[PDB]
Amino acid sequence: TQLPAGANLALMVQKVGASAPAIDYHSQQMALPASTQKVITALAALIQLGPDFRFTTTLETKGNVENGVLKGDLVARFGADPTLKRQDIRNMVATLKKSGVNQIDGNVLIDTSIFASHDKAPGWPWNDMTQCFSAPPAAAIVDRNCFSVSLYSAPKPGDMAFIRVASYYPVTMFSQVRTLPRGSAEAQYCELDVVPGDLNRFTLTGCLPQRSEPLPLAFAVQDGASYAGAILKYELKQAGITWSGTLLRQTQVNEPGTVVASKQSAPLHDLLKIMLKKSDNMIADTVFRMIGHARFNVPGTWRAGSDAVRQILRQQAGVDIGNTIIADGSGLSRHNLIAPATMMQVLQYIAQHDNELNFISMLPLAGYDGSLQYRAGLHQAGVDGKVSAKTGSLQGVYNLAGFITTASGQRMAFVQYLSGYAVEIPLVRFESRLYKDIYQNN
Ligand SMILES: *C(=O)[C@@H](NC(=O)COc1ccccc1)[C@@H]1N[C@@H](C(=O)O)C(C)(C)S1
Repeated sequence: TQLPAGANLALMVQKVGASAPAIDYHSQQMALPASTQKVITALAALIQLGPDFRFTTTLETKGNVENGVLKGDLVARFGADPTLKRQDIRNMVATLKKSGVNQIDGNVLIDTSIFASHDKAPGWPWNDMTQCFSAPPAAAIVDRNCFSVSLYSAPKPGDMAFIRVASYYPVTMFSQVRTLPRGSAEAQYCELDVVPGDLNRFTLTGCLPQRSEPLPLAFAVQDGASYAGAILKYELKQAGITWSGTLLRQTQVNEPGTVVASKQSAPLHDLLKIMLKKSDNMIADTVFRMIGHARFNVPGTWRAGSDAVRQILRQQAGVDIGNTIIADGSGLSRHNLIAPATMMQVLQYIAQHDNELNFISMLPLAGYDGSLQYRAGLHQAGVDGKVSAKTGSLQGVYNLAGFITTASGQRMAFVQYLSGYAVEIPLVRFESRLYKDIYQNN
């Protein structure tokens, strides 16, 4: 340990297929897994949904089309596809038009019944909810439910800073930001804040020091259904389709209408690969609630996802996670809690079934891709191209979970759970020593 005063390490290193570990340091102690949770999410997803699962979104008609008039409702059934884009909506609407519908004598329903309850997992800090990495992974996603904004200081200090936003983003921005004389010391404790409101309103408050250039800001959409509905409304109007009713949310499970247009995501194995390479929280969390929906045939919720993942691990993978707490798929939640010894059983299962799962090729390869392209510790250990592992990074948490091929060619699984990390290169020195050790001595 080259580690800062008071950091907490739980570490286990074990040959693939071996029954005893080579390194065992507090391996039974529960810890915050952060994004290494995604290893569990990917395995349960492959087992439950399979590599060829695709998310799907449809436009459905309920009623007869007479003389180009739908006598009934248009239903836009969202399916938690994390990769759905504005263009996909525009294309599905183009297809609707081409099918013969010019007018809807009825309502436009934004159907999110695939999921229920909150779009935010237990244990997610409230303060990060407006940041894109923590965007609520709702059933209705368009362009990752993230949008950007430019904040301009006013030429006269004391005047309102002003917001520029692209006109297509259906959000409502208000500025209550005071522009400060670019020296004086309201600047020290006057915060610049974002305050979300209902229906995708955002108010910027506080102070902004004079700047020559505008401040770029990216925010998370809080109400995906409303956002997706406004985009749909816009695309309908552009395509010349009129309607007499209003846009309504449909949350209760219901029989599908006639599918007039659809979009399916890339295959799940492809999505899980992005997820593990890049640590994509939104893919992990839409997958997570999908798992529960598919296993129990109920609208997907965080609790059903948690129950399902535990059941899948125990029953299909032979891993009893015991008192482990699984709160989400991404590892964002501070309620996730698992011991290296438990994550080790998952890793051993994966290595044993890797020819079936094609799992290890999806993990970041040190020195090549994803989160490990340049991890100084690993590069300096001389283990580039020898480590395939998932990172887990949160405020003062630096985890790694995966596989290393050692100097003798032995594959070893490892779990490094390092937290309570706080500062007044210790990591880099720690990692370069440890992985050089593991590689060289095994
Ligand atoms: C998994 O650990 C995820 N981490 C987060 O969502 C939040 O990450 C941080 C928050 C505060 C301070 C430091 C990190 C995913 N892994 C991250 C990573 O850096 O790879 C991420 C930001 C891409 S999200």
